[PDB]
Amino acid sequence: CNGVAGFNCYFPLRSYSFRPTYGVGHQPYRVVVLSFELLHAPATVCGP
Amino acid sequence: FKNIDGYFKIYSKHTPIDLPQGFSALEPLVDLPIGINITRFQ
Repeated sequence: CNGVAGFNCYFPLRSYSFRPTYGVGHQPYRVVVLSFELLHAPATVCGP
Repeated sequence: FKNIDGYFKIYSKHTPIDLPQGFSALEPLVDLPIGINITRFQ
């Protein structure tokens, strides 16, 4: 594709274009993921 | 300087005065949970 768009040359990005007029199951969701590690270690982080 | 059980231990002492005479104990200063392997220093 020599670095130009065309047939079978699609940019692997797509936009969202969020608007307040969409349906309930369409607005973006802010997501976080917390991962722990249950092993034998100095155990730096501990709860209250 | 000591390194045991995944902890680095540093004891320290200061005095204003070849090594002198007398007795003076060293008080604990810092403990650190680093957990590395130590073989040489500089």
